[PDB]
Amino acid sequence: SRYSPEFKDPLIDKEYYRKPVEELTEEEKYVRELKKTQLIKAAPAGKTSSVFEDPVISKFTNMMMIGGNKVLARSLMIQTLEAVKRKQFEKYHAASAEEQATIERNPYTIFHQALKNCEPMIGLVPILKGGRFYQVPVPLPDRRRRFLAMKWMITECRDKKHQRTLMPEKLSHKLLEAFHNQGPVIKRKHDLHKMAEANRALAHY
Amino acid sequence: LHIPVMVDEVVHCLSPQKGQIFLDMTFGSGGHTKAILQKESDIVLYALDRDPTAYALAEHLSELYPKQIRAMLGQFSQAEALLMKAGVQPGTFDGVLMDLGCSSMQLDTPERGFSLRKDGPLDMRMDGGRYPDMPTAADVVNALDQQALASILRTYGEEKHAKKIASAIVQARSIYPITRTQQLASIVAGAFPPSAIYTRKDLLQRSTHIATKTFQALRIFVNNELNELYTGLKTAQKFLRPGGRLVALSFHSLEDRIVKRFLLGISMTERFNLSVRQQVMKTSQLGSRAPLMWELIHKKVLSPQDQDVQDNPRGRSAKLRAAIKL
Ligand SMILES: Nc1ncnc2c1ncn2[C@@H]1O[C@H](CSCC[C@H](N)C(=O)O)[C@@H](O)[C@H]1O
Repeated sequence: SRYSPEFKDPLIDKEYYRKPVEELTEEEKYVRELKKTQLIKAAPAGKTSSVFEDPVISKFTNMMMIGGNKVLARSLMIQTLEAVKRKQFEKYHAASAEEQATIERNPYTIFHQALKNCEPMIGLVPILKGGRFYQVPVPLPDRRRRFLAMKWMITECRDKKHQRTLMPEKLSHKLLEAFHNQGPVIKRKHDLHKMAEANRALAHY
Repeated sequence: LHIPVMVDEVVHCLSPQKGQIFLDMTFGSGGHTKAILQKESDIVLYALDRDPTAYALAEHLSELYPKQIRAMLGQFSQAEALLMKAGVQPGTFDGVLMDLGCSSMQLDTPERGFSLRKDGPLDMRMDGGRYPDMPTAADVVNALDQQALASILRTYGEEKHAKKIASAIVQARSIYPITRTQQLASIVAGAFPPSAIYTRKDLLQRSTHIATKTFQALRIFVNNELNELYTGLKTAQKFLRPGGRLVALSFHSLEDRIVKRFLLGISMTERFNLSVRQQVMKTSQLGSRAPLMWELIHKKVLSPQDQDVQDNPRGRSAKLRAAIKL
């Protein structure tokens, strides 16, 4: 890294700075006087203080990026969010006053809940025993569960089964499926859990 | 003459009876196949062999019984397809007699190249030119490196001196091509002092040439008898009727293990000759078998009568493993 270990990561949070002094604790008062003597890394081009900043969608965009083409990756993302919103406005206008209350039209709420429905609680590890391989179940950390939900969704949309369908239509269709606990990605979660149940007797390895 | 090995046991074991259809995956000379068509005149039988000369014998012998014997040609792996063309995919074969090894005719005829004692082309190939591109033992020895050829001898020949007997072959081939049986035998002997030529002994305690383990090793790598034996047994099981008696004959340990580990479900990747002590040590580490698909008619391997061994020393090591499908 071109940053010496002395450089600290920047904290981009407007609220963190406007917080009054009186509310601060003696520990939080020390952290603030300390950072005034520390070197701070330049803020990356990715994240800003904008009110529309979403770290989860920004991460999903990077996991879709091919060969540093962020413009294309982000274009696909915003086209998916627009396709999700238009599909829900079409379902909303076609519904009755009672069903309309249950129809979600916010694509960020759908995107977040769609991924949370795909996160696998437990996973498997390929372990070797006596020249023979047997998988072992293990709890998954929070980072790993969130990463696997985004990798399974992107992998499913890149599958060759989809013929000539553009990515914003594929991803929007899969997100709305997972939002309703349906789809291939939800099945992958269920299969991983079901396999991790058939190997419970192998938890001692 | 070569009497069919353990013919009395194999006949009693399969108890051929009217209304039963049987298969024979190794017709060869046909001594066993004919002993089975004698007890039951109403029997139905199917034959198979890898040797076209053996398949011609069956065709010539088909005259004796027009339909009771049906001759087929091909390897164990190709047997299912050949029999699938007939359409007997379920098969419901009452018994499959999978005799193993080299035919008496194959190794009594010097031209076939199986006998080190005689002088024939170094073929050592059960195939009789049905596939003229199939490598012969001469090709195997002239091409493979010391490490590669040593493995053939070590794994298939049970030969301690695999590096010593393989280096001699590598040096000899460079000087001249290895194309005759005696030429190879002399090369293998030349790896050891001259007295070594007959130091080794068989279980019969009769002196054997010091290259009897290289002729067996190549014989099994040229004809891939071991890998073809696993598919051959598997195919028999699929084509074997429930309640049908299988009978194999293993003349050496490597084939005997596969038959034992197949009729008992034991994994083929387990360690050989495991003692009770080692079995305890193996499982103690993990602490931190599937239902059998066979019912062994005779629990322990049968063997030829000692008197019969002297009459037919070639079959001394015949280990008969009988089982009934489950
Ligand atoms: N993979 C294979 N598929 C088919 N036949 C094979 C084979 N490996 C060996 N054989 C043949 O099976 C026979 C075994 S030795 C001869 C036994 C025979 N019952 C007899 O009449 O003596 C030989 O003819 C050999 O060429």
